[PDB]
Amino acid sequence: KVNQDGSRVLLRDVAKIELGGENYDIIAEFNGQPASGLGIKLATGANALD
Amino acid sequence: DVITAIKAQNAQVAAGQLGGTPPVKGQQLNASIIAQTRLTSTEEFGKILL
Repeated sequence: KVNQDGSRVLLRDVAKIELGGENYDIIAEFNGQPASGLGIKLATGANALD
Repeated sequence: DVITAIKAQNAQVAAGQLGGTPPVKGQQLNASIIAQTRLTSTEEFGKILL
């Protein structure tokens, strides 16, 4: 906005402009510690070993 | 006018859970909100504010 006295109401004055993530739904930790990871899965027919 | 009513009036909205996305310390109930959802009859269809 731009209120009558002609001030400024920008996002800082209404939204807390942060920087988190898409989802806050998966929380993971390795050895009881905060961590992330990727569940690498096996393409059909390729060799698990290779 | 008729078309654009059968739209708004008969549609399917979205509305977050309660917790899920990052919540507050020590919360307890997560539930899913159920907003607008499609009519299902000539009855409810009969009744549309035109």
